Amino acid sequence: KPGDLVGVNKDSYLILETLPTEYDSRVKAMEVDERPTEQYSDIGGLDKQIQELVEAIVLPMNHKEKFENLGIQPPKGVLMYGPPGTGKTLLARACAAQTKATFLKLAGPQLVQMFIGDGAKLVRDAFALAKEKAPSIIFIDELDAIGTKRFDSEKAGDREVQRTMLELLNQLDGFQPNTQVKVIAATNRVDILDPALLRSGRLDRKIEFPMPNEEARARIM
Amino acid sequence: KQYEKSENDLKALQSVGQIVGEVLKQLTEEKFIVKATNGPRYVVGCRRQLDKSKLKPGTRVALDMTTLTIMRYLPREVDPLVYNMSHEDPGNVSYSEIGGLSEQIRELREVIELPLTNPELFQRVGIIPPKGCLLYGPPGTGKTLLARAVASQLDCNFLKVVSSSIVDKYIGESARLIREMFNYARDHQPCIIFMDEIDAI
Amino acid sequence: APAVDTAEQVYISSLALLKMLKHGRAGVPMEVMGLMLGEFVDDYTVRVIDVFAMPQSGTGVSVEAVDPVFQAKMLDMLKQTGRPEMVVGWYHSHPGFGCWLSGVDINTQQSFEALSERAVAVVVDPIQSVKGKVVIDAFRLINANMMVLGHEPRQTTSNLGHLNKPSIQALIHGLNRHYYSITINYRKNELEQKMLLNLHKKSWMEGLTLQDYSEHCKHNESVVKEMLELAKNYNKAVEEEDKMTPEQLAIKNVGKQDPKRHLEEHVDVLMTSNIVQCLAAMLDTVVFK
Amino acid sequence: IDINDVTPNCRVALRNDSYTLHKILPNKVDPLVSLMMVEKVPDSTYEMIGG
Amino acid sequence: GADREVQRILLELLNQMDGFDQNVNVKVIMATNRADTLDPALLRPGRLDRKIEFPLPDRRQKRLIFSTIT
Repeated sequence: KPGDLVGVNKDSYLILETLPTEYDSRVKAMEVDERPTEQYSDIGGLDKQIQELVEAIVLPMNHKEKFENLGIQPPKGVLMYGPPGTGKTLLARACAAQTKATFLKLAGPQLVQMFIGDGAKLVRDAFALAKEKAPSIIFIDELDAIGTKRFDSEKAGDREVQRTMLELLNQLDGFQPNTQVKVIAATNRVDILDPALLRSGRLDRKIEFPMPNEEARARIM
Repeated sequence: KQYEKSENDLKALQSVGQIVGEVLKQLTEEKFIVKATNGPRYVVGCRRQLDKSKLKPGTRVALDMTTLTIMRYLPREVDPLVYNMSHEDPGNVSYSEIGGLSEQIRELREVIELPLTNPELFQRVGIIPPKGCLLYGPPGTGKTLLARAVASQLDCNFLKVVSSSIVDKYIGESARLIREMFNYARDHQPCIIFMDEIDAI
Repeated sequence: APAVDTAEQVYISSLALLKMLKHGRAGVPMEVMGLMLGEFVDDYTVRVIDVFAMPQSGTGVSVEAVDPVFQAKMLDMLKQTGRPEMVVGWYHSHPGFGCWLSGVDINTQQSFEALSERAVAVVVDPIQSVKGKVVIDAFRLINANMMVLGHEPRQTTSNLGHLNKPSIQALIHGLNRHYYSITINYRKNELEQKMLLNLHKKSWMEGLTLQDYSEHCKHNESVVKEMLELAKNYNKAVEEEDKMTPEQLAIKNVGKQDPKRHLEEHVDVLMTSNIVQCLAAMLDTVVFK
Repeated sequence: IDINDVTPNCRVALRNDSYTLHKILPNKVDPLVSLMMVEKVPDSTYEMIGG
Repeated sequence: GADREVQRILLELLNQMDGFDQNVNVKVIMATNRADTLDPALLRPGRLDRKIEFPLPDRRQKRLIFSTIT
């Protein structure tokens, strides 16, 4: 059916077989086969933050039947914002271990690319695959790269970045599920970010990360 | 049963790799001028058997690769993408989940829903129904939820199109998709066409 | 590699050749085929008296294209005519290709060869033809090795041979592998030649006929009016045309779209037209009364 | 056919069979002349400015 | 590649435009609404002779138009 891939022989022309889906290389290289867990212990302290994060992502993946009984829509994405060095990367590795699922590494800079109009196709493919891999959590680093939409830009303003910013919303919207893809987002500030992205049905929880407390640093040591 | 399938394959190989074209303009009954969907423009013939009358510039023809004679007639040109948009009409979200917006919902119907059933109502007024609808709003409102949600309930032909990746760097390839949806709708009348995130364009 | 074979000179009758053209034009572009009826005379000559077709199919020039139903049916009827003829070989047409056989086509030639080894495949081209002399070639078809060794010219003896190129180096190579062009002669004579000559006995009425006088006037008017337009360039033409270089002359004295060529052409139509119309009117007058 | 086809900065015909040089084409063009040509700049005499 | 095609298309067009003068044909008519997203090379004369001005309508001009639509 139109849009599906099929092989044809370039020398003389027959459809050999029908070929299954294909995901470009540029997204493929960024991916991970899952790396060892640091868990909650290595990121000592940061207790309140851990409690919010665990409730949002990990418990709906495992005990998903109970969550349907509550009636609730499981998070579109949760957000982590606040100063670096608070162990966000560590915390991500821990999340992954509790759920028993794939953390699909995504870089915000990889999505905007050197080819034009292809860069937009890249965002569609990255979320598209996460569904196919099984239920997934997408760990996106530095979403500040994808775009900040305050546009009125009468002169230029790039707009490889504009296409990707809009496409990212579309995948979060319930044209395709958002109960299957969860987004664990880490960005250093929300000041840089635009409200189109933040909302409360693109990124549901807003978890601030303050710099470690006095007891927290002793645990880290 | 297997032998029947095997037989068509040989037809391609005898013509050596059949190619699609279109009749640009009819020179005379024997000779048509064909512009190719593959590349070069061609002067072509027709089989004795294949009638001239059938071919039209609105539609596509097929050519033997090695002698450039029209073997037969092919149907109207439609993009692969547009077939996927027509299908995408049930994306779920019922009329209940889009409520409270109800005053604004009534306004969308006047424009979209009324001309389908009868253009006659606006005709009595002596006015042609107003062109184009723009949905805009702050984020999270459900401007896209609304357009999508009614399209599923009626289950009318509705093309749902993502236009935030339809532009490519491939010159001439971006043009075709955008044209095709307007043309198509005129054919599959009545129809609604919704483009989402055309902020991009 | 050594074997003691002789080549088949294909003698095509006038009746037979014309039918082969007929079938091939019709089939376009799809390749069609048929069987040849004839007699085997001497020690190499297969003569084609007549040809009939095996069905038009897009599965053409194949073993499949060949219909057992046609072949039996014709042969019972042919017994009655007082000509039950031998199948000397088979003809096919390629109007998608030239004189280079297709890959299916070589196997099909082979099956005919098993039945009677005096079998040939004649390729008929009418829109992949470069010659109006009727682009046809004959192949018995023998293996590649025979060419490579140089055995294949030892077997052909009692041949002249020939080589033409409808379509490039690829065709030449295909031809050489086969058996190249083995000589085609024609069995023709003056009675057959006179049949083909004809046009219209209706020439009888037409030579005498002349049209309404108002029409005679239309013709004369149209030409004199035309001649006025070209006349203005003509003045320049005679004054100059020192240039003899076709490209420069063309721009200079409107050499291309020449007033001389056309004005002469015009005087000549008008003169001849007026003579035949006038001459007929007068001839008829005297004779009928 | 032609020994002038070896001369640099000459537009040349080729006949394909390996991209072999045929002869040099006597009609040449440069982009600088083509710039003047496309614009068709208005050209005017001393009178217009004159006075 | 994209940027180059559009550029080529326009050169061919200028060249063919100049072709009209020898024959009875009247040249290209085009509208510039925004002139800053247009080449000034394409606004140069010598192929243009007549330039049409439209301004904004005044009061009286406007009134007439308003009756036709209503």
